Amino acid sequence: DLTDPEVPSFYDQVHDSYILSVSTAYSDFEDTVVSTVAVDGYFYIFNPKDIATTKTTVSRFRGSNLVPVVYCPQIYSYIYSDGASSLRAVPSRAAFAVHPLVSRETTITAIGVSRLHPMVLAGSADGSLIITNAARRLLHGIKNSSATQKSLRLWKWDYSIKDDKYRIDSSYEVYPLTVNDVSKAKIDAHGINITCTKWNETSAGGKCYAFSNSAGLLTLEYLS
DNA sequence: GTCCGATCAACTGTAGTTAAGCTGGTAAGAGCCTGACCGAGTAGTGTAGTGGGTGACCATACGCGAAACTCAGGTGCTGCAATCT
Repeated sequence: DLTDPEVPSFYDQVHDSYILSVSTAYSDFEDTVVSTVAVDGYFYIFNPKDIATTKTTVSRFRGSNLVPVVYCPQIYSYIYSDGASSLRAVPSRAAFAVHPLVSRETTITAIGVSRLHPMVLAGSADGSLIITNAARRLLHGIKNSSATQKSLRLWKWDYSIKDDKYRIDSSYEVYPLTVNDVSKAKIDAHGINITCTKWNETSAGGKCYAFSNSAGLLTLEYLS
């Protein structure tokens, strides 16, 4: 309680080890459920009214030391990296309904989403930044999912061990949804991994986004 | 250590005891070589035990391949509805 910070309202065990990310799935029609992932790999959704009577599991991942999880409030779905190399959506009231959104050759390290639109931004540690419409997956039929949903690479960082440049590539690439795909882990230059990515969420700024690599090359674009 | 000089016998003048080998027929020393009898010497042997290394058989390990099982791709009609007519 930010007004009474001396003692917590509750202190209950929910994971075996380090809890990496916690996220709130707010709604005008359902309880404020909370999701959590940890180095033990479990993804749990629960209601803070009573954890013990409500705790539910979405998945167990391989133990991974950075797992981005965010809430897409336009479609009431959590958006998460599987700790390896796929982006997936899970509705807060149907945990079994896991839909994979995109596959990448290197781990998804940062994810961003906004309160005004369903556009999800995901950055992989290969320096690739991808955009995809999560609502097109969530609000439509299962049958033609392998062809009706696609993604676009907005930018790619690259680096040369001998030339020492950072080499931002503006060229757009379309990646279709490989549903049955393998997890992958291609190692890449230390500075070119994407450390954060977020859209501005005001109406005036709503087409603007910001992203960063780990060397320091913060980058912003207005999508017009 | 040495000094005097008495004194058994050293080294000095002639008067009287010792072999060697002849005639032999002979038994006496000093002896030789084969043989036998036990003690000791040369030395490989007779049980008996400690250690080691060889051989067989196993299972444990990874790594590549083989088939298993799960979960979701893909085929094709037609119940039902909508575009063109």
